[PDB]
Amino acid sequence: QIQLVQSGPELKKPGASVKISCKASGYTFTDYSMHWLKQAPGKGLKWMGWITTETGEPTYADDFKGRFAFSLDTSASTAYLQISSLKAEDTGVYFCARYYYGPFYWGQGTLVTVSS
Amino acid sequence: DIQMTQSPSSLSASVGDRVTITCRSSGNIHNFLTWYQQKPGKSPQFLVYNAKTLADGVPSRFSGSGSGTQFTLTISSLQPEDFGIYYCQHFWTTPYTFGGGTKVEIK
Amino acid sequence: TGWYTSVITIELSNIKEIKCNGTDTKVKLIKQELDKYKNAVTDLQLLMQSAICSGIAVCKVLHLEGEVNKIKNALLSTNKAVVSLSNGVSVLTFKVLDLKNYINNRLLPILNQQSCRIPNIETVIEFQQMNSRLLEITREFSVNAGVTTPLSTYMLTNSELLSLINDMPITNDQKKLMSSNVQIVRQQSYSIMCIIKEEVLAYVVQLPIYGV
Repeated sequence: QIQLVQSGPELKKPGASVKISCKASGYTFTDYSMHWLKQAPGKGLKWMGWITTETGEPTYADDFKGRFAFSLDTSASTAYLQISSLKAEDTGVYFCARYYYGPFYWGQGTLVTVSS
Repeated sequence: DIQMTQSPSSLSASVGDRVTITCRSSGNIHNFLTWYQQKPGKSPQFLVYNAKTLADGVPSRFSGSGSGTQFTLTISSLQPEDFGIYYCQHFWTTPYTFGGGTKVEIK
Repeated sequence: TGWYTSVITIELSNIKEIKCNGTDTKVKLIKQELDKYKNAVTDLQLLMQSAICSGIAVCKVLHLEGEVNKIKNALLSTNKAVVSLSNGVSVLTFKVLDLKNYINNRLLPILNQQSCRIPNIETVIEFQQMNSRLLEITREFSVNAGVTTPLSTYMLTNSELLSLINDMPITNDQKKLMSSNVQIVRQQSYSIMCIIKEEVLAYVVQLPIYGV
């Protein structure tokens, strides 16, 4: 009965910002950290990093540094993803995930569309 | 970084076939593998806990076997309700990397 | 001459305060036990925030993101399985007490998922006897500030101490010296509290290796 509810699609411009929220209801939010998983357009899946929902210190993969920052508000049980200094392949689908007994438990899809 | 690959990137089986999907790894992962079944336009649900344990709510037709640097996912008998893109992802250590993705088609 | 750091885990659930308004004594007994259990969990969490250097090194390996879920994956159907750490160190892993299984399955459905009505005093005493070990583990950890010696019965019983002797990387003649001297291999053992993360309480037990 663990549920991870995410935001909806957004349509932005190169240089704008996108604010994606991920609300985790069904467990004590402090225990499990939040993992973010970017899907490339048509390609496989990428793993950026995790944000610890107890302390708040994020860690990123070597490919996802410079423009991506994780944040959360532990009182509201939500996880935030802000993308700044946008470009034209940041497009795709973004997931928030937590550890199950082994593999991940995935949220829904918040498609990000970059126009011109 | 342990990098994973899948040999049958494009698989097209019939309605009663027994197929095998395999992965390799640049490094050694001790029986730490899971398989995701991403439907087209939805979220990927896992099927296997560790490389030899089907997940709860997953049909027993799905089964995996292997350890070290060679794994395999086996479908006992395909059914029309199961079609999508399959990814195998190690969780031994960070960063986690997924496979190339096997698009199980229908013959 | 050498230690052998095992990992002992307990499945600890987290239950919010039950909004039951019950005047029955059996409901109040279970509520008192649950308030003692939640206070034990809270006090255990409050603790975390030389012969122990070999057990602290495993406490910090479990501090990494992606090491406690692998320990859960291995025990997912076995009470005693061997796992691999990030350093390649093989550490025996043991699951002694399943308090999450009892609380989520037997207590919560008839207390908080619906209006409270408990029909049995047997489950009140049965909960009191299994939750009792958790309260004792907290009492030896809070007094001793996380490091307990000599190794007690509550941490590791005699039945589950001979299991981590026949499963050790030693000869069959060194498992004869330690299986016949259980009361001496308990005064030379330790117990280090490691973490309460992802609904799992884990502590490390350092049984000695007698190579001479």
